[PDB]
Amino acid sequence: NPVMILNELRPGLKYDFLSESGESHAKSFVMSVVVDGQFFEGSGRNKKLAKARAAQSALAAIFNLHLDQTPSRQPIPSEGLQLHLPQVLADAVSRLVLGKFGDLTDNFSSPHARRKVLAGVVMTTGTDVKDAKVISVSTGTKCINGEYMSDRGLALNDCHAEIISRRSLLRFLYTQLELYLNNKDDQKRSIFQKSERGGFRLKENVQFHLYISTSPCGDARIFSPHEPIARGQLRTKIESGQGTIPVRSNERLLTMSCSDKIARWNVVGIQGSLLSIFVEPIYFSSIILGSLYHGDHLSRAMYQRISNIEDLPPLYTLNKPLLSGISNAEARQPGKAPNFSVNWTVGDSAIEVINATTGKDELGRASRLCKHALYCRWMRVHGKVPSHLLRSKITKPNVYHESKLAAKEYQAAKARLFTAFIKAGLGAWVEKPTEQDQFSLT
Amino acid sequence: QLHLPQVLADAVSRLVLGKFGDLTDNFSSPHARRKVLAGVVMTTGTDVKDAKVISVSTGTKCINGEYMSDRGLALNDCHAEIISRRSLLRFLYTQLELYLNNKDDQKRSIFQKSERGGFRLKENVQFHLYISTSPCGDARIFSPHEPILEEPADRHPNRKARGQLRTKIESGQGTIPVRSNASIQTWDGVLQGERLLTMSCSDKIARWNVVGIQGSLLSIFVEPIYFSSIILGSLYHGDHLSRAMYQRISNIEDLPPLYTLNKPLLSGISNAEARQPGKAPNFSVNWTVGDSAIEVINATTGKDELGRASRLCKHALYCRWMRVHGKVPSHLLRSKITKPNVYHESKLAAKEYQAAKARLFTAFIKAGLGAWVEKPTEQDQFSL
RNA sequence: GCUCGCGAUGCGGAGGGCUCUGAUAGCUACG
Ligand SMILES: O=P(O)(O)O[C@H]1[C@H](OP(=O)(O)O)[C@@H](OP(=O)(O)O)[C@H](OP(=O)(O)O)[C@@H](OP(=O)(O)O)[C@H]1OP(=O)(O)O
Ligand SMILES: O=P(O)(O)O[C@H]1[C@H](OP(=O)(O)O)[C@@H](OP(=O)(O)O)[C@H](OP(=O)(O)O)[C@@H](OP(=O)(O)O)[C@H]1OP(=O)(O)O
Ligand SMILES: [Mg+2]
Ligand SMILES: [Zn+2]
Ligand SMILES: [Zn+2]
Repeated sequence: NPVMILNELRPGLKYDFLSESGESHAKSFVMSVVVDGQFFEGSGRNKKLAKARAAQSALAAIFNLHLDQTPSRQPIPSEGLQLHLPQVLADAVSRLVLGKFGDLTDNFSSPHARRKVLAGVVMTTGTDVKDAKVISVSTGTKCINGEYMSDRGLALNDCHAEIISRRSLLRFLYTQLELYLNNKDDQKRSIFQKSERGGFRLKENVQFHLYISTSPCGDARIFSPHEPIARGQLRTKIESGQGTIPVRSNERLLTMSCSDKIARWNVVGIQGSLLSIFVEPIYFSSIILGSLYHGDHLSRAMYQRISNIEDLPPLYTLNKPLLSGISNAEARQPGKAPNFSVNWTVGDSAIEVINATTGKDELGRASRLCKHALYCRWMRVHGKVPSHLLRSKITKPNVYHESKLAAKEYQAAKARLFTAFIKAGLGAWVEKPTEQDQFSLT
Repeated sequence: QLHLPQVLADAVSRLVLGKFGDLTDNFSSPHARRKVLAGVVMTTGTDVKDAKVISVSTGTKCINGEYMSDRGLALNDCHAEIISRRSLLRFLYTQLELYLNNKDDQKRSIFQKSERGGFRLKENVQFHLYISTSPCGDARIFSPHEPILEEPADRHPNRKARGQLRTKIESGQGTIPVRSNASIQTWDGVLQGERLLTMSCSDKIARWNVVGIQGSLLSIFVEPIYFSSIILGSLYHGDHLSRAMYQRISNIEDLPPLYTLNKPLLSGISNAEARQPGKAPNFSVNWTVGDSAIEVINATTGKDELGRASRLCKHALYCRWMRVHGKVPSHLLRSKITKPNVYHESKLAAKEYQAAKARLFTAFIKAGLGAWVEKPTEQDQFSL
């Protein structure tokens, strides 16, 4: 009992009413108090719970961190307890992504603030709390309906929020690249550097953390949250929808589940193939779950299930980031999922709104985040790049797939990841129709 | 005592009611507080002496999707008639073990060896189902009110919507038809917030009228069992009930032998039950003959107030299935198909029941009545 | 006999907010 333990420890300590959003199948409250001179916070869909979590927050931070059920504890990464406590890092990133979402959604009064899933990327450069900035923000829980896949890179295949956040992260990564390889006055203030091995690398101590308001679909969610206490298969998403099915073993096309995709990023990096031709691989340092966190299942699904992996290409590893949930977890909303996806990256004017079921925008235009637009920015970068900084002999490219193919080493990493999955008995990844990349900027 | 069917109905009504009172110390315990009551009653002879209450249950709710057990430990559906059947299953297992103890005890079982394999019921034993009301979906949705003679019967028997399969839906009112033919559920979807679909009680009883009431696991031992009559405490509409129970799928064909489309007696009672004023309780009570006390389960969690699993969850039933499996002569089995000892797979071992269920789903689909909606599979992937 | 669209009056499981009662338990204050 949070309220009871705190008001038995401390004197009579009443509070006041702060926030009131929605009603019925959607409502939200937030409470704050001052205990021993503090300003703690608590969020919940009814008043008694908002304050109760504010109480457990105040207690854990002030006297000693709360002792809870064990599966709700976070596993520290292979390296890094530097970002203060891991749980405090989670609270920080979560509040940051919520705050920027509030900014983009005219402070939650916009109709797009109704979201079933919220995702975000956060960049940090220094252990001090000030040195932290929200890179991108996104929403979405649906996928392109197979009937509307546009082949020439004009449709978004996957608008689950965490996917959209990674794609905005790439949109930010290219911009930092042009910052470095633009007017060289931008080279001092940049996240990039020429690599100590030939090519491009990130500056030391600049990290990225991933936030999802919930556990990613697929393997990291397949568990009973009210019975914490051997299968890790790959799963594919269901037609234009939330929820995943496992793959058969060794008729419409499937998109891989979000747990599977997060694994892939934990092996071959978040930058993808084209970016690999230029930058050294980049790995998320932490994963923050708004809700539905179970340390065991999350760890299984993110990297542990493919610990049978070997033959790590030069500069690749099985990335084992920090896993953690947030202190004040979100709660389940029964009901249908929106048909839209919201994306925003740092430096952007406004949010962008895509219809998740068509992958083209609310008006019918392709996205600032689809294959075609990303290729054009990649071509911009290939133009003004010194011809010797490239990592493979990517000679002036003509087609999206082939340019992707020039990332021989990235592709080696993909090969060994698929090997790890089949050798583990978890099934065979579902590769997209290859023709979905057979276009140029023509 | 040869009787008009109306006396049979009033009798079973009386019986289930009195048993409920006895368990609730004359309806005075707070566990008497119920909106709906169901019961099973067994007969062995036409005389009133030859009638015994097999089980008693109450309830009007189903589980929150956040609380589904990946280890067979939570009850999905506590509508009363669902729960009463599960109590029947517990008595069924007990009677198997009563036969398999020794031949002085096997004389007093309701089972006997079948001349076709496994066990069969002794002749002159039949089961009757009592619901104090109409079962949700097709038998109820169109007129959930006591009809008055002024208003005869259904003025629109041919609307598309008559006879459709329907689901209960998490945090939603009503029983919904199955749209776009169907949309299978997922585990990580329902966790996200996809509302959990559960087939309606009208549908489930239809299903029991084709594949029998024993489920698949029990089919591995027993021949199929059918309710001989269905008795309604209130809200009885003969045309809708008969449509809902069997007639909507009287197109069913090529069923395994000893499977059939069962058309039980349908009847309401002389003095209908009356509405229970109050909030609907969120809890369900269960009892089988031979039980010490009632069990009280929170329907929205499907576990008991302390958090314990039910003597009725998938897991407890699997355990009773294994106990009987041990004592069964490996040649007395009705299916010799072997399966690893996990709940889902074991059920697959019931090839003939599965065939029947396939014919049931096909009958509904070819009738335009929709496609059955199953739960996410991850809830049957458990062992002991 | 029905289907579909738009209305209209109703019928029939979630969330929230405020009051009433009893009880359990932790705390004070007073005589
Ligand atoms: O964010 P996503 O939608 O998951 O995008 C990825 C990405 O495609 P794009 O880069 O064109 O957006 C992958 O390419 P890389 O990032 O590795 O360069 C691609 O995999 P391949 O290019 O290796 O084919 C994969 O598609 P799939 O894994 O199904 O082939 C595809 O995800 P979707 O196809 O699910 O959109
Ligand atoms: O109607 P209920 O009392 O809820 O239980 C039934 C029963 O499941 P269990 O008896 O295994 O608990 C059916 O299984 P059988 O008796 O036929 O073996 C099962 O159907 P399947 O096992 O054929 O999948 C059905 O589940 P479903 O409705 O998904 O087909 C399930 O009912 P609920 O899922 O509604 O709880
Ligand atoms: Mg099923
Ligand atoms: Zn997803
Ligand atoms: Zn029902």
